[PDB]
Formats: sequence, structure tokens, C-alpha cells
Amino acid sequence: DLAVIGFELDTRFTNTNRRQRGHLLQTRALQFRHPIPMHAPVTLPMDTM
Amino acid sequence: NYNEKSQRDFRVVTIGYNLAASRQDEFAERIYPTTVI
Repeated sequence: DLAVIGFELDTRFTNTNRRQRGHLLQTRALQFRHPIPMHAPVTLPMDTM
Repeated sequence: NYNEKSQRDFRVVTIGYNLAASRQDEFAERIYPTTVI
């Protein structure tokens, strides 16, 4: 029974028309907020006079 | 408001994202040199 019985082709469409979209590609943005704290003081006392 | 310390009017800095990559990477280019057809 030595014979070729079937085949498969590595065929693709030429997308002159937008038949397929493929993968999507979109823009995103993230926000990070960093408020600045105030720290405890250090003091140098002086005589007012 | 005895203490008026900035809470919302922060500096906004935009991080860049656009890139102009060079066709296939230098790794692929050294292996598969590009010929313009």
C-alpha cells in the first residue's frame, strides 16, 4: 500500500484586505505618588541678647 | 488651616517609553545579516 495519501500546505493569506487583526497593541500608564514627610527638628539654642 | 502643607499639587514627572529599535537585534543581525530586497 506504499502511497502518499494526504498533504498539508504552509499557506497563508495575503492581508491586502484587513481580514485578520493579529495581536493588539495599546498604551497604558501607571502613577506612583510619593509625598514628602517632615522630620523632627534639631535645635541650637542661643541667648537672645 | 493653621498648617497648609502641599498634599495634591505634586510635581509630575513623565518617564519616557518610545524606542527606535534597529530592525532585528544585533544578536540576530550578526547571525542573519540583513539584505535589503
